[PDB]
Amino acid sequence: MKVLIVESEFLHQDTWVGNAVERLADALSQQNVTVIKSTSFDDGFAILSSNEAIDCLMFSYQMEHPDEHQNVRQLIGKLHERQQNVPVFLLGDREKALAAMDRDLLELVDEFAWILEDTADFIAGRAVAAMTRYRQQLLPPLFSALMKYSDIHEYSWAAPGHQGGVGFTKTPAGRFYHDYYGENLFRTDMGIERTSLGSLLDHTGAFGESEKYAARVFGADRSWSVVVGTSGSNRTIMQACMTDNDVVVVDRNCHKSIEQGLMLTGAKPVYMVPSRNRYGIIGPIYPQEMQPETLQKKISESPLTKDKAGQKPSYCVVTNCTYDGVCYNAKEAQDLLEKTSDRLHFDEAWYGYARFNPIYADHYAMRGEPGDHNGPTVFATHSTHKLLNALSQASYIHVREGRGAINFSRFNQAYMMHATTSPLYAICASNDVAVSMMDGNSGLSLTQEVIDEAVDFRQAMARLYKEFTADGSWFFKPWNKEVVTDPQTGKTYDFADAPTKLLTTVQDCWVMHPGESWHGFKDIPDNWSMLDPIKVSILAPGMGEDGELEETGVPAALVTAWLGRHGIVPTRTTDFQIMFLFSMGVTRGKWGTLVNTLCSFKRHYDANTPLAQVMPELVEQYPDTYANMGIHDLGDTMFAWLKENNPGARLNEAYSGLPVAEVTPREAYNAIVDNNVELVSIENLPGRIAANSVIPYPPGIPMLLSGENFGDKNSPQVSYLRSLQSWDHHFPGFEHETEGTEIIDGIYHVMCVKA
Amino acid sequence: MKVLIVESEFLHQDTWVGNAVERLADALSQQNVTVIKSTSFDDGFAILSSNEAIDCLMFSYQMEHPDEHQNVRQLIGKLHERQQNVPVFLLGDREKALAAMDRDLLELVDEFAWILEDTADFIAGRAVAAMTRYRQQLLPPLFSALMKYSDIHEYSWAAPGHQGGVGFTKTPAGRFYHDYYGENLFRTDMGIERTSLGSLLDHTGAFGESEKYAARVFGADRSWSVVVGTSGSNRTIMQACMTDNDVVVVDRNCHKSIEQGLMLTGAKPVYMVPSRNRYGIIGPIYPQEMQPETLQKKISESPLTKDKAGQKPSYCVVTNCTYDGVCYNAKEAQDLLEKTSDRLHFDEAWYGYARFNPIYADHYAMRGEPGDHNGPTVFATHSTHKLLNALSQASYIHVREGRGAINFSRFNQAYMMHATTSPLYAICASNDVAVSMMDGNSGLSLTQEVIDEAVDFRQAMARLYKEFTADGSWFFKPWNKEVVTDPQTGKTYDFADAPTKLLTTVQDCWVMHPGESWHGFKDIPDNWSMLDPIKVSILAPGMGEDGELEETGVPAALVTAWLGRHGIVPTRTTDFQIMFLFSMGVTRGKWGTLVNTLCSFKRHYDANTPLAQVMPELVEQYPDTYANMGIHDLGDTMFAWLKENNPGARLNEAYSGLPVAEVTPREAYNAIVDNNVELVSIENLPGRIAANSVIPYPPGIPMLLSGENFGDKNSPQVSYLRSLQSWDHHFPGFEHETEGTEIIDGIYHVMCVKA
Amino acid sequence: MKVLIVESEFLHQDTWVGNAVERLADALSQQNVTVIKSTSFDDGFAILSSNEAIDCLMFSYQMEHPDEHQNVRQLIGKLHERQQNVPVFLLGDREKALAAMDRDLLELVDEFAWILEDTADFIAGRAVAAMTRYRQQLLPPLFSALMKYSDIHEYSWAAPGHQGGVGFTKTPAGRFYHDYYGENLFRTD
Amino acid sequence: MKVLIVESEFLHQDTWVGNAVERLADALSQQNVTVIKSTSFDDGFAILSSNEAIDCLMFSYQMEHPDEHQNVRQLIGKLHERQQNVPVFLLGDREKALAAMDRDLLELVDEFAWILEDTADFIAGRAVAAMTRYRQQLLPPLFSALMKYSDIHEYSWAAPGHQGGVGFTKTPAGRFYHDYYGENLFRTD
Ligand SMILES: *Cc1c(COP(=O)(O)O)cnc(C)c1O
Ligand SMILES: *Cc1c(COP(=O)(O)O)cnc(C)c1O
Repeated sequence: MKVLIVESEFLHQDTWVGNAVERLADALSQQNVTVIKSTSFDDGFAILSSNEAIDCLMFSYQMEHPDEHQNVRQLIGKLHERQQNVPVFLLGDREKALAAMDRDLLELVDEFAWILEDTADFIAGRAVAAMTRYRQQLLPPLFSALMKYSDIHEYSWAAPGHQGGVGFTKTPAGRFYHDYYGENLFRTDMGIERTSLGSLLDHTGAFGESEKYAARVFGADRSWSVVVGTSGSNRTIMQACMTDNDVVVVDRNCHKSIEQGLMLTGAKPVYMVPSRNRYGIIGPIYPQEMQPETLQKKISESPLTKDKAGQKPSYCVVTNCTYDGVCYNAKEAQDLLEKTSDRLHFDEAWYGYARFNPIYADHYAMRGEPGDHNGPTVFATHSTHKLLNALSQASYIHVREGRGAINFSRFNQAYMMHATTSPLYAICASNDVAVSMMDGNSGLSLTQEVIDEAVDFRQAMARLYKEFTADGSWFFKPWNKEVVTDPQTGKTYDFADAPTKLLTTVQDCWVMHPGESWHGFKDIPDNWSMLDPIKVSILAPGMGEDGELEETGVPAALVTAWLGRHGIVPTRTTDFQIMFLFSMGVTRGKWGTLVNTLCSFKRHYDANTPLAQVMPELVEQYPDTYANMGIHDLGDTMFAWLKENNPGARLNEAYSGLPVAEVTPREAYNAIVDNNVELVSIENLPGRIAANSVIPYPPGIPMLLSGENFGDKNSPQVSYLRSLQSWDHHFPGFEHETEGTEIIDGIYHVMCVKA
Repeated sequence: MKVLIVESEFLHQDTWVGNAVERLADALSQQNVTVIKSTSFDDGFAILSSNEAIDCLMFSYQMEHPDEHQNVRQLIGKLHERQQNVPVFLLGDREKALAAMDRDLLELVDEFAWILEDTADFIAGRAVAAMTRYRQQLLPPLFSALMKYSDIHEYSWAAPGHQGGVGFTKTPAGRFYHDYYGENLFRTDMGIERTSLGSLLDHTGAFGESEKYAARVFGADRSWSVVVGTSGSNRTIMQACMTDNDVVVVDRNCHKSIEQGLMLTGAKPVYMVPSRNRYGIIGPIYPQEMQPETLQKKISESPLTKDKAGQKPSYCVVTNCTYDGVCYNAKEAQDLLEKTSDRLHFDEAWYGYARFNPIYADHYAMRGEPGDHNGPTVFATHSTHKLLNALSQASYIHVREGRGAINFSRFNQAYMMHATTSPLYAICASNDVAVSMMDGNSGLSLTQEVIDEAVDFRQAMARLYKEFTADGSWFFKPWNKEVVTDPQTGKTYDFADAPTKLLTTVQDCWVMHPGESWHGFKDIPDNWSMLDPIKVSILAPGMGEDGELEETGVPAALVTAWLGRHGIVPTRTTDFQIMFLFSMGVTRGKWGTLVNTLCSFKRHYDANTPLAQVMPELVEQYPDTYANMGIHDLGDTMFAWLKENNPGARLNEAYSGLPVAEVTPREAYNAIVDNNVELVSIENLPGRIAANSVIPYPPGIPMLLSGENFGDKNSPQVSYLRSLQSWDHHFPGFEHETEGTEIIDGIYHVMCVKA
Repeated sequence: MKVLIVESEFLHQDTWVGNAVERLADALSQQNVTVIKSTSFDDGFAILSSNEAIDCLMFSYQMEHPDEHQNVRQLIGKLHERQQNVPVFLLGDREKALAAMDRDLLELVDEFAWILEDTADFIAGRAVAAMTRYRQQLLPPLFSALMKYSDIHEYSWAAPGHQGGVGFTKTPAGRFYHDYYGENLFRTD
Repeated sequence: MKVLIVESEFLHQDTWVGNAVERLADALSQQNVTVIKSTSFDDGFAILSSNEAIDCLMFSYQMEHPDEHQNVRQLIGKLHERQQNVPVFLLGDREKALAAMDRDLLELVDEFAWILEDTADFIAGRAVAAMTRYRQQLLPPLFSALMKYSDIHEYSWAAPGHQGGVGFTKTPAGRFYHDYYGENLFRTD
């Protein structure tokens, strides 16, 4: 038990107050309470801004000057952001406190202690009971149950065989490994223990309680806890939603696990094509692609769906937000899509936090409270380890029940289908805690901080870009709205000059309006998508606002390599874009290290520092290519290549018309099983059918899926692979990653169904 | 760093040796080495029989008396059981040690230190160097890489969002959680870090190195580390092996994950029927059920496979060992089954340790050294968390490549289909450590200890049974051979009287020989199956050797409940059988607690203690049923029920002939997706196609799989459910579990396909 | 939690036995268990004839001499006169103990620890478990229930007015009175 | 690892700044970092004029008075004369530091810590990480490699015969000589 005691600076002159507080702190030590003593409200505010966990706040209070009243409000306000239920003791004057007694006081203060008129032991006893009560309600229901149960549980005569870790201790390596992870991970790793705890696969007991909690917090009718990631989540939903008799509508921006659902169900796919901009960033699917008549036509025209014309699609999937933080107006999206399908699945894997900050209002599935069952059935999936706080593999299926709803009995057969009979309860616990953190005041507080940090980073870089540009020198710039408007005044600000409170709280600062050139999504309708403040792309010069390469530029590839030599690995990297991921796990000011490294890159680029000094692992690993070359020399050679080969346009061509779907993904998968596939060299790809998906980076969405034909000898899909290969060949050490290829002696191969 | 120094008691009279060793110990302390000082070989033996991890052993050695020579061999032999590579320093006499110089001496001793002729610092220095060498080779490849890499890794700008656990610390619940688990779990929870570690899904870098190590240790051509249990391992293998064009042969004793594979692939199944015994325990599939013409016939006559007569099945699976510890002679099983199928899948989920003890020789898939590809392709699956040492969800697919082998490019598409793109590296790390523990001497030592403990518990029980029997009183008895043979003599023993070294090392003692009535598997051929010593079933009295209930009996359900009140949970409980799982995690002598609790049961049973005293929770909850009864009263009532209802006969009838397969399990699963299913009450079950599998406990194997008909009015399956249901109604608190049922107001229901 | 460990004098010549028991006593102390060490059966007898309440008896046992077999019977018999359900640990030799295995041995011994073949921590953990189970069953049902309920009970807005003794503390006489009788009297009232 | 922390005399009135810096000091100690605490720029200037090697400099900064701006330029300029790549942490005010953000600020400051809004452990971890990176680039190529290699090196079976100095210790005169010059001279031979 930790108590924070703030002595008000407005009473230091009344020394007897200090004496009385010391007597109380003494009484608290005697009962084994850890006592933190603060001598000003400001010291207290700062302690409460740290991650210091306390069980009780006590404070003294003169109650005369207006500045103190405010200090009190601020203090208890700060406490209650992330420590919402902590009990507050006023160590006050009876007369003054009772004169001031009203709803506002009681909102602030939970317990009253007349410091100059009571016994220290009495107050301390009351403080211990309050702290006990607080601690008893602190932990979420699954984590709490697992913990309690493991204190009584007999680890013998059942699996797991290690028996709360004892197995590992039996060899030195096992023992070292055991002590490195500590016992509690092993103690809470118990097998199915029902009447005690319940079952994950049955959704009973404390596992059930945890799922109900999750639903209340995330605004779903029902939530399913998953230990196989959003991979297992997506496989589950799709198993439950479609058979090989069904037509389905699939976002071309879909995860591998969406394709896996196709392969596992045998369903008949039609694809919604997303936009893109000059940076190779994938934008939203436009409203036009979601119109019921657009969908009807795709179905009628497609070789996979023709013979099922006019059949109602059983499932529809959209990825929201995208990898680069394009967030759809899901409320608008639902309206169009539900005119086609009764089952809507928004794959929100990177986006579980959205509900808990007003800035995302309307741009996610679980808006407001659930309960209105008139409308379609909606699934949202979260990888809670992505941008909530949880262990890898932790995941949720969130469900709003509507038309075409699927009851527990039916859906749980799909759940079990993709589950394990022996789940690791450490994962489930982290999933339970993930929810706790978003519950009440803290959900807002945690999300606001990520937004705040990302914005400070964004403004800093806008400011620096502006500064450098006035000296006729180049710099990186953030990818976000350039000119912003305060909606109360009518006042306009460039991004750098904007009040940060406007940027961090007003949605309109992020909305992609038509006519704004920054987003680069040509003819996007208004009020359709926004940019997530926390997905911060940074743009190296080289791409012009018209969508053509400039006379000079700085290739991100070289910047990403420089960054890496400092541990820093951006999540994504195009030709000029570099995306940095801000989360609830980031600490304040940490972005300052990004700036420092981008500045040091700039200083070396301009000095043209020999690669032997700045990138020695590159130079000694490829002596011939990079000897006698500086960093600017390499930027230059890399930019020449971009100019000569126009990969951006190659890209766009490869993504404009979908390749012809010859067979379904399942059918194409089955070719593998039938040993009826072979590795085809790049130059032989035209006319061959992909045995697996092909996902180039960039744009990091599928170019082909399994079962699609590469096309004729004029194939843009094959030619885009040609350019990636060429870049790889010309700049060793800077190779692209393409999912679904095999490189043989530097030559690209894809697995294809036999002739 | 830890040194054990054993001062030979044959030199205590030479007090200068003591002085010289103490000068060494001091010098070691100055180099920050922890020194454990032992003053006899016996003390040293004891220390080395604990889980104490030492980095160096040093000992003095008079080298005159045969007893000391023996003590030395015993000491070093003991060290090297579980601490095989620990350096051994002889603190010796130069002249005597060098006169003794031969290969036997150099096998015992790594380093020679002339303790009365050297400087203590020089010896300390060489000891520190040796200990460093030992510690640098100690850890398996992946755990080591993860550990090293987390020390330098940048947790920012990368998912997972918590960044080495930092995110959790920001709310008080989340901090409690973080600190309960400790930071290292979170610090090794990194996302794909490609050039540093490699990838699980790509099988590269440290991950691939770990799999090659696992394959070497486990005798495979190749291993696949899995983070989704054997559930996921199984789905992978089947996904790789079959389409809806294939016939497949399936052990009717199959895990839910096998059915899942059938439902995911759409393949056409035919079943091999396992034997069974008077106790309700499932036995092995007899060789006749695996004969080429037997299977060819099964196919010919099956509704699901009729029109695919004379197709080679593309896969065949057998569960080995069974839940209760029945192990197949996999050598002979393979010989038969390879005549039908080129792919053999042995599901060894409960059986990962078998290769590392001679007692199991020939009764597991990965026998001797891999290399010969003139044979079938064989898969073995291990749930490494089950009876190896590993966190839940950790699993391996071990493969021997033969005819019909699936290469890497093909198999890995099946791998990913069932994977997650975000694996918890904690799980992987424990899978790497499970391998380490089984590598070399320690594999033998660990598995031998489990066998030794289980045999001690068995022998104690056999003795007690014999003693109580001789006294005209009843007792529990172990389910194992009655009479045993020393094959080196021909001498004969009661299990109870047999030398334990015979029972713990000689396989013939566990073999189920034709005619032997202990096992109960009528007309089983010789050299076909054995019992695993470590799966200990205890048998309560009541079932006669002729397979008919006796005149009295103690129902096991009563015993299981009494064990609950002491926090002992058997993994399996039938009518008269109680199974206790022994593993590498159990500590020595722990079985004694089982004997104490079973004894106290007997004591209360014979005294007919009021249920109010000994089962108060039960009396509290159903006061009307268990009012004014003793424990013996209730056992009598339960036994009367068994006599009247004869559940064993119903079990046997329900398992004699397979239910008719109307549709494949996939086709049936699809009926759920179409909303074409309903909850059907017990009496309306005849005529109905089951939409999910039904697994009653006992015998704990599917009575029906998805798509099978319950049968006509006479249906034995339905009558079996009836008596399960009847038991429950008669004995509230002792309810059976049945997977795939729903119980509504006490009436069993099963989801079936609509008529 | 309190353990009495009795080292058989029939084994003082085997110094490694005392070494292994020392590591066990150390491991128990690390778990906040009070350890009483006794170096002979007679000493153990005398301790057990005092009003000394213990939660576990551990003893070593050569199992060779009839005089020792008798000492063991006498020691555990004494334990169980007034401390009937105190769990008993044989810190034993595996082979000799398992050879002697029968109903008489089991009335003497609840738990087996192969003192020369096991990790001290493992044995210590099993003793703590057994001692916890012992203490949970120790107290008769009303006293036990009063004790438990007082630890979670709200002494306010309820008679008696003294409220777990607080009322008495308000004058020096009442306060002297309160401290003299102690809080538990007032708290169970 | 040695950190110098300069507490600007311009903030001594804001006593809460001092409290927060103390929490950071203690967090740094707990990570076994040596903390030199300086309570004025002038004291800071002097320490940096001595031959004191530090792996990180942290300072507070009110950012109002022209005298302080100069103090900061002078302290950091001094640091970087002879300790050029020492990481500098500003223990600063977010609003003010970020209103002042520009190339000039970035030449002075490598790392930003909002001292009144952050956890002491998060800042200490970031400091340790920066000091680790500094030490790894600190030494020149050959002395670095010699130093590293001598640690893993087998002195035996080749020349010099002294084998990292052990030879010298075998007579009293040689051992005197050996301990006089210390072992590293011989180990790098
Ligand atoms: C990562 C991701 C998934 C898969 O989640 P895992 O938790 O990695 O299995 C599914 N959909 C999207 C959009 C993702 O980004
Ligand atoms: C438990 C088990 C499985 C499934 O393994 P999990 O690790 O629980 O996914 C598969 N087959 C058998 C025989 C099993 O016992």
